[PDB]
Amino acid sequence: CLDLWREKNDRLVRQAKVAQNSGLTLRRQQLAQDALEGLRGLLHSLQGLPAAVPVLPLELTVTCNFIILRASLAQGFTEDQAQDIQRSLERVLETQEEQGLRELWDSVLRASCLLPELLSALHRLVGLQAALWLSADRLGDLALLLETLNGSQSGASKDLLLLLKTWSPPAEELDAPLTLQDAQGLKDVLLTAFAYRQGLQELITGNPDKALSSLHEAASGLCPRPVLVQVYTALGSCHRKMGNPQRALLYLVAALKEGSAWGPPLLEASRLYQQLGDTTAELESLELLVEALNVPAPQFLIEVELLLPPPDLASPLHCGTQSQTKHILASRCLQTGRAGDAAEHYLDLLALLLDSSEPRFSPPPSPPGPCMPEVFLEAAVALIQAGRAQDALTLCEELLSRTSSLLPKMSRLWEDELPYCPLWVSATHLLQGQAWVQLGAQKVAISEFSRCLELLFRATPEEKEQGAAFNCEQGCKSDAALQQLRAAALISRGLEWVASGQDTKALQDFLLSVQMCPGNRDTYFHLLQTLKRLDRRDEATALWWRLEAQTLWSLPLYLESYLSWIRPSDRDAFLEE
Amino acid sequence: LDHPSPVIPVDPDACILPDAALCAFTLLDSVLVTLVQGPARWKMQLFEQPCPGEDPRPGGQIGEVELSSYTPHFLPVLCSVSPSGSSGGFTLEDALFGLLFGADATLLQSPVVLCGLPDGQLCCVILKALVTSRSAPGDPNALVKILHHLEEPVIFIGALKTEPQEDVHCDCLVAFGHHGRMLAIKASWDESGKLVPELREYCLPGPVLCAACGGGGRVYHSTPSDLCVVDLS
Amino acid sequence: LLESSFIGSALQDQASRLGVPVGILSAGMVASSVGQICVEQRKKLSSLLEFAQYLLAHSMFSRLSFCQELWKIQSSLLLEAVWHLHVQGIVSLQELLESHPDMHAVGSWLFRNLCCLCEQMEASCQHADVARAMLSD
Ligand SMILES: [Zn+2]
Repeated sequence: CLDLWREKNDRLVRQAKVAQNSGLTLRRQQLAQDALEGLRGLLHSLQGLPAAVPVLPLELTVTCNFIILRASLAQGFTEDQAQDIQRSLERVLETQEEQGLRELWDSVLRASCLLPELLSALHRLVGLQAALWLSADRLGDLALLLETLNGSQSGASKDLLLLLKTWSPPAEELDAPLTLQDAQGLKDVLLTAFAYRQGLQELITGNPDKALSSLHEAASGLCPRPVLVQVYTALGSCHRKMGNPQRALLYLVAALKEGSAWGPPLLEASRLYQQLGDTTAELESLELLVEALNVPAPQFLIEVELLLPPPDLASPLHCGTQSQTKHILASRCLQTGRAGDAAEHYLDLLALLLDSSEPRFSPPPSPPGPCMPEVFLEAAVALIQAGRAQDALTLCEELLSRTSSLLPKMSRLWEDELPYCPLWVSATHLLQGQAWVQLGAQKVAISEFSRCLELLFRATPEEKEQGAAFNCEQGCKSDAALQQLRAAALISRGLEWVASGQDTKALQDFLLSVQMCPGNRDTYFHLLQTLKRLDRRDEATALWWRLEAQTLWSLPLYLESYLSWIRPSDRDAFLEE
Repeated sequence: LDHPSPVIPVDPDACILPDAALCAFTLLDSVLVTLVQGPARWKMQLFEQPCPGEDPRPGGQIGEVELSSYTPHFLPVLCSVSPSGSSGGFTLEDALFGLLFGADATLLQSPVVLCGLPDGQLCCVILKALVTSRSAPGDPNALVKILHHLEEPVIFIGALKTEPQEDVHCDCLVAFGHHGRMLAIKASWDESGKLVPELREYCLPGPVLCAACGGGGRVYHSTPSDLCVVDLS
Repeated sequence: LLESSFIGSALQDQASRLGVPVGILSAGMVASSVGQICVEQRKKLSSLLEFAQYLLAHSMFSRLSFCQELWKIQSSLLLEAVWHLHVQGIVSLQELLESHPDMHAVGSWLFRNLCCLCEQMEASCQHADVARAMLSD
């Protein structure tokens, strides 16, 4: 009977290995699920008996070859495999000599120290359960288990990597029932995976000193070229944080050469050149990144990939999408002042996003980033600083033509805080307006500044009383974005009052913006220049002393950009006079 | 259906995405949506489906999420809903579409896929906004959101042409329950010069056992006793 | 070079570009970096010499061209530096002095350096230890 059970285990392992080496995307997973049902049925047949000693090292090799092929297909461990380990462990406990896995392991390793001749299978089971606890982020008790496997007098060795190095596999694995992987093949994987995760964690928590050690450890030994890339990239990051640029570059070069997947190196390249101020190459690198992200097999075995965590957003290994990136380029292009470049980039962003109905989805920048209407604004601010103002209007019009159904009906206009309009509307009227300044139309300019101002005061943007949809958390609610957007349109309109020669009305709007946002100084500049034109002394000095008494947190980009656009260079010169 | 005794076995060649753990799935144009049970977390995915008449393939999965919100007889259910301008799903009206999902999906002209969950939670996700990779995992807290929690499981989701005065642009959104809370939803734009949603948690009879929609705000549903209709129009 | 096996591969790359034996470039760059250097001077140097030890272990260092370039510098070079070159087995003091053209110039420089040294030994004991050691060598 155990002849037949072992022949079956061997048969299904040979099937699985044939599938891993050969086949196609279907036939692979077909033969894998065949073998998986086989191992399931055989496990149930073996678990039916009240196990003997000679049935036990077959049952554990089948348990391990079942959990292996389980996690290989699922592309992840789970708690069903923990309960399978528990089943096989209570089966080892009830043969000779219940509560939970930690004490079960302690007792089972005490029983293994009685030398039943299955320790080649026990070390493999420790490999799988250590891997489960590793993917489940249960590093503390893992140390306890491997500490119990080795001497208990090495209990002061809290560090997992020394402890895993000391953990020997026990035998050369003589003719037992066949297996998919050996315990040392699992040990190598455990080492690199644990080292890598510790190093990455140390990096994100700002110890890129300690990180080098752990990551060089991931490099030395079993490291698929794909993981080698990510190691070197993390090193780029660490050296870049230190201050050492050239070593950083070195690692990145190696990553590019070895890699078929060079998203992340160039992102670090970008952040690197950003530290130096090598603006030109920065934008060059991001242009390469775009083209790179244009271009696009799973083994029935436990490789390292399986045990690596998903990168965070804080990591150097988070690389967005083409769309999410091209947005990086244009945003970072636009804080420099390459409006022309910026503009191209933005149109290409917007082309991708809207025109995609037919191809694969190219998505928006995620909701830690700006919201999709904040992107149409960034497009427009770029287009104005180009001087493409007939385009900066086919933007603001397209936008409010799609979202009309949303916009407030402004019948509160007749009935005159209570109604609701989100800051991106009031802002589309701001930039629709400044586009008419570039074109030369005083009338429709002052129109649009007034319409912006009416939806700033005779509506509230913060009516999150009713969670009615999906919505902009960040960029549109900030009390910052309110007080500075008020100031913006008040000055924007004040300049058109100055153009017409109605400098009393201009004084009214400038005086209001001073009460509004006293930490702009663009406001105080325009006001004080008007007072210096008309009635300087007492008013001006009263505001001077205020400024010196007074003496950017999270402003949205299209607004920061707009302020930097309108502000005069001869600002401080005038303010010290 | 061409398909080169009147019984026919399928060969496993006809298998595509042998995911094995998949409970629900729906269809858009050129895009395929599954929704797959795992540990605690259920994950919606999104694959291609080859637009050329080739070998019938999945493609590469475009993206994946975890419906973190759900931790587990009743299968959950999937309905897509495209907005006006842009197929076996439903179209809503621009007012509504903007009302439920927000500007983003309006601006993208992005289909939005409603999952009904055994919990009774009725969750939408914007599809555009779900394209990820190994480098780039989807955050569910961002990316999946939750309309309204019927306390009981879901049976049938649709939408209706109230005020009817093949592609009809509907103005109301329909759920149903097992025990028989319905929830139809509407655009109002009323009493504050501002758009508000019109919720209506009715209470029908019994176990509800299926549903459908017929022309003109008429929902053909079934209890254990009887096949009964409701009018909203 | 002012900042290991990576740095070896970098010099290999430069050598493949310029069609030079890696030894000449390594020695030249090392000598120019020593001239740049001339406490934490000592630590930077120690690390540079560990890397030069790697270069010599991998036979990627021409000692004779190194001596030649060192006698091209001849002005920035302190006695401490050249004693550390000697003690780390990088260059023998013998091979150095038997690779300069002007033997008289070498003599005069050593005279100056040792005359300064024997005053320097009366500054503090911790400097005087290192001074006494290299003086005895
Ligand atoms: Zn926003």
